[PDB]
Amino acid sequence: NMEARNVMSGTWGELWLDGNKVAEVKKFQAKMEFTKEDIIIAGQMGTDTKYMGYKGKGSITLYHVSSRMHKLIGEKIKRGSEPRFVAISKLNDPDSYGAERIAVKNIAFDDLTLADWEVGVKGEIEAPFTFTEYDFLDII
Amino acid sequence: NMEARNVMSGTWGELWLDGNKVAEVKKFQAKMEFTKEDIIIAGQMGTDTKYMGYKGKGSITLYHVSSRMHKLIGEKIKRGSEPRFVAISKLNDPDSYGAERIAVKNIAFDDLTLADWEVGVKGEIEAPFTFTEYDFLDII
Amino acid sequence: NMEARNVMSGTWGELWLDGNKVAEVKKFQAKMEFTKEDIIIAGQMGTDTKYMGYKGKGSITLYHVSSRMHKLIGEKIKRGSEPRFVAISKLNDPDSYGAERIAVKNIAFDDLTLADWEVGVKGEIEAPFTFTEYDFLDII
Amino acid sequence: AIGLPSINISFKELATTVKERSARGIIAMVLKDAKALGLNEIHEKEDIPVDLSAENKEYINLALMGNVNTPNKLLVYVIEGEADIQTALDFLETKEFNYLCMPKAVEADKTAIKNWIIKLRDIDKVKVKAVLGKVVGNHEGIINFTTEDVLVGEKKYSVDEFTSRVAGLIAGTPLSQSVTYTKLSDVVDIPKMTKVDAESRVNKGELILIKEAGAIRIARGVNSLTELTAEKGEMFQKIKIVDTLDIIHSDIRKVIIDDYIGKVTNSYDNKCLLIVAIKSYLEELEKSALIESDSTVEIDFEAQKSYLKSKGVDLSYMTLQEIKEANTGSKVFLKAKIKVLDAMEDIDLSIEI
Amino acid sequence: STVEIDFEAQKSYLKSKGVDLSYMTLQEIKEANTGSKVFLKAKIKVLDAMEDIDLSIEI
Amino acid sequence: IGLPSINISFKELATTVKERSARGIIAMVLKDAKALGLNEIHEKEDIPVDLSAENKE
Amino acid sequence: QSVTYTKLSDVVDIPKMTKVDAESRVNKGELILIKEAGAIRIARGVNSLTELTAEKGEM
Amino acid sequence: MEMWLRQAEDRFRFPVFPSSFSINGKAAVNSSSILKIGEIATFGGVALKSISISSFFPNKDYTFCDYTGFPSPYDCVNKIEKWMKEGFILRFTITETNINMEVIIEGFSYEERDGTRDVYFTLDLKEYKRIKIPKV
Amino acid sequence: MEMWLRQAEDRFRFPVFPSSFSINGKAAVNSSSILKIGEIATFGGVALKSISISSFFPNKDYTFCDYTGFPSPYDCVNKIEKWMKEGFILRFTITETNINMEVIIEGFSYEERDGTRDVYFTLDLKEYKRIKIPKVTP
Repeated sequence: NMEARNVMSGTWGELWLDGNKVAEVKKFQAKMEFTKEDIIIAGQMGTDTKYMGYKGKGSITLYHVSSRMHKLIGEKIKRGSEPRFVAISKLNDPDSYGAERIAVKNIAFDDLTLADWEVGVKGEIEAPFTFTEYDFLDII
Repeated sequence: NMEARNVMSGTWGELWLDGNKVAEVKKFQAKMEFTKEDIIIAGQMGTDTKYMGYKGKGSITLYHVSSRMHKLIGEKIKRGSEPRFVAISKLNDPDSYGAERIAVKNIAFDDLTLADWEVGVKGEIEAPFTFTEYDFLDII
Repeated sequence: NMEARNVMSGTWGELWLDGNKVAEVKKFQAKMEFTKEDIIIAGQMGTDTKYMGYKGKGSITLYHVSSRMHKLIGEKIKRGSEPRFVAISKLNDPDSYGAERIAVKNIAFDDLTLADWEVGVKGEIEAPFTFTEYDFLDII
Repeated sequence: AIGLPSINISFKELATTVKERSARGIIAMVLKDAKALGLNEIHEKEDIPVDLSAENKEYINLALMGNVNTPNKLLVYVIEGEADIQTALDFLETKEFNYLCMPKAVEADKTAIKNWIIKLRDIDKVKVKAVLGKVVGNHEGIINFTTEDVLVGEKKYSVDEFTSRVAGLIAGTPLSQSVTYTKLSDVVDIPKMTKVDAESRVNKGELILIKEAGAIRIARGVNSLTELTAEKGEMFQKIKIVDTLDIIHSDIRKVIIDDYIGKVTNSYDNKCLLIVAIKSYLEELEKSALIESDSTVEIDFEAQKSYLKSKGVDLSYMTLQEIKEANTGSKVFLKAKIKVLDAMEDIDLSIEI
Repeated sequence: STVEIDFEAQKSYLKSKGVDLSYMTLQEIKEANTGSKVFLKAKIKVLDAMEDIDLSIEI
Repeated sequence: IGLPSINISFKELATTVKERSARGIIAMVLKDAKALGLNEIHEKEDIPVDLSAENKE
Repeated sequence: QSVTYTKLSDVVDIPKMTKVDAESRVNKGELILIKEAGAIRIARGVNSLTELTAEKGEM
Repeated sequence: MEMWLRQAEDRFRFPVFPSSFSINGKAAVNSSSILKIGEIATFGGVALKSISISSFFPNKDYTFCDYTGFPSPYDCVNKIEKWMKEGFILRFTITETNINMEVIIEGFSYEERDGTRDVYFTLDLKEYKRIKIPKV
Repeated sequence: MEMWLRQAEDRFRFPVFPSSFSINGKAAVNSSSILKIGEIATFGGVALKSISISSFFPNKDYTFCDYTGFPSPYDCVNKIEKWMKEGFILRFTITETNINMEVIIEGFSYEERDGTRDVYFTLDLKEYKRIKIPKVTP
């Protein structure tokens, strides 16, 4: 059976980035994509597939209250190292069955925003990334 | 002769995925697409076609109340095996002529969503797939 | 802990272009984009990335009150020289923690607008650019 | 105890054939000995019990040989000479197997085995078979092997002694083939018989060895059944057809018992789930050359109508959809259509000029 | 499933107590005082698991 | 109520009879020594065994 | 679920019984052990009630 | 349709049927030029057919496989490589067509290119004709 | 899997496994002809295999590296260049496959093409065979 109260509300999400709580988070995405190859056989009308590999993609959106991302990246990209990060997301709605905690590991960001403002508009930051592996801490 | 009452409402649909009832389903699609080749003959103005093959496509949409897709997939993709699934969809409107029950077989999912939440928004999951064959159990 | 008052409002931004204050500024953007290369290894399912380089992009928007851009560029482009510019942006919301001041250096503009008017519409100017490096003067 | 590093070498025989994985290929043999006195499961040659007579060892070795695959397993029940065959039969009723053979059997023993097979197959609905020498069984469950002398190597085997080899032969061939014209490399020569003799024996429902096309092989793969009715057509005279039917029966029974009996409530949706599972198994059989390409599984409408009428429900007021989805109380009715393939055994040539 | 006041039992009890049941409306009988007794009735339905299967195959 | 019954039967293919109709009732008046009075015939197989062969035809 | 046809892995052997005897015992209202499908399992999940009235019923 | 390569009683059946197959045939034509009339030509003989196959050997039991029970990918590779090494005369047949002839292996290339451990291959075959030496 | 190039006891293991690898094999078929019959063919022996490898030598420790402790890119370049120059006989192996044979290096090219100081390379190897020497009869 399903109750309307059991649908998870996104207001009850939390995010940890590099071990520090991010109180100004707005949304969080993380998704694994699978690569397929089409199989076609002479004399058969149907078409089938086989899995080739997988890749990870996601993004983060924050309210602009401080220079968190510049401190996080700093000069690491400029100097030529390869910074990687770990993020932890939690979704714990009191009316749902339970919690859901996932660790997203080996994160590489796509860009860095220095300034983005306009008169009469409140500021926000968007930050896409890619990753390679994940772990489930709490399941529901 | 047709009546307005005979149009099937989508609120009366039901879905079974790998033998388990899914009470949080939102919509279900399944379609077969045919491939054609154009035939052109010198000296004639008209253009004709012949069939070449077919392919299956579809998708599912769910309310986010639990981690059903992760438990269904598990480590099967990561470990390199090739998992396949069976889905059964039923549409039984009391005001229609009868029921319509289809079995969709050899399903391969396209991606896996780990986290997708935003403050002030209720959660949903979307899961596209491809399949190879189908059976009809009840015809209206 | 986060407060609603700590979100920076864009009405409090300021811009200096080649050492002269620009009072008619409407919005300012500046972003660094990183280039990635996919790494695929035979016998492993996962796909990884490595950084290759970076590039800078941005734009400015102004109210049309004078011919600032034409005087700034002049004949430098026509005569075949390569002009470059320095821009400094400040964001200082009284309700926030502090100020954020960035210097954007080695700016090359993308185009020049000579006339763009329409009856019953107030005029605006848009100026995209690219840059190579930046410095941080005040960190919030 | 931890010792010095070493190399351990063991030697084994190279067999080209590979053991068959299916539930078929399990052969049950009954041999009377005064020493072992028990049941043993023989998976290979190295685990044959010691202190068993060399004669019974030769019978076991004959059974272990297969046609294209080796037998999956062997069940040997050792019985005292004074002990009755009925005790062995009663013990064997519980176990599962494909074929039964008894290298040493008197006419009374043969008729007891025949009656047991008939009773088990027809009354108790258990699919088992036996290979016997010079027994007129007139039943699909009895294989009648009538060849008096078989000379292999340097010794002569009687009609009853070679039934172990015959049972291994039948259990070693795949179901896509048929045992007809299978040749035995071990056999050296056999008593001479004319062509009309062999034809007359085959018409009587006997499995015989013949010399044809420069080799020694079996004539045709038929069982003991000779008289045909409307219910049992000519297709029930073939070993391959009956074997395929028994495989289908056993597999569907296994699926039903494992996944549905007593674990699932009796509603229409669960009936649909069961139908899907059975159709999946039938398609698995279709991909192999065992059955034809188009098969169907459905709800049995007439049976449900009869059950509802017997219970006393008024069927006139309800509609067909309501008849289909009515509650039946722990009972399910289904129907299916299949067509079973046969191996090619004759050629008809129409030659033009 | 349904749950409902048992009208027949209450009517029989009132008759047994000797009250004059004539010239009484149905609502009057339904809401009549019945001492310390309560009469109710209900209806439910329960299912059973699969235990017998018939599969007829045509060859 | 006995043991759980799981029986799988094999039989030959049977002919398909023609479909029924929701309208059309026929009344026939016959003369035979036995099987008197009204009779109801829904399916072709069900004819009284007492009747003569000509009446059955 | 129901306990019909649930197999006991720990049990290794039971005394011999025929199909007719087991069927008669189940008809008399007994819960027994049986050998079936290569294991030992409960034949049926019935209790000892054998006399049925108009209101009691088979359920 | 099925694809077989057989050496006497030793037979091998390909587990995944390819996406396409094509047979190539040619004939030789001899040309001469004659004064004031131009070019002329005559028949000169037919050449040997050739056929190329591309597919892969699967590392697991797929749904689209032709049958079940085939060997490991490198077992197939080793068997075909031995056949090419010794120069055996083989018989190649595609069922439901007119392709049934004796051949010899000219080339064999194999590779791995993803995370599945499947082995993709390309096989080149050439028609074989024996020469008849007359006697008296 | 792993990739190794070994000269006697001097072993080298590639830090980054390539994106793909392929073995090329051929057999020599002699062509002739017969009057009024057309073309005929005969078997002329097997040829030596060949393989080509493409990857890069990392200038830093990556998450996708096979192991830690490998040398600098130009040390690897110098080693392979010396082996190619002197014409050494080497053993080439890819684990979990059937590739294990003696080779000789035919070509080696390397380049730099971005800001990471990684060195991309292409290596061409050819199989090597030995002939038995005759022995005087007793």
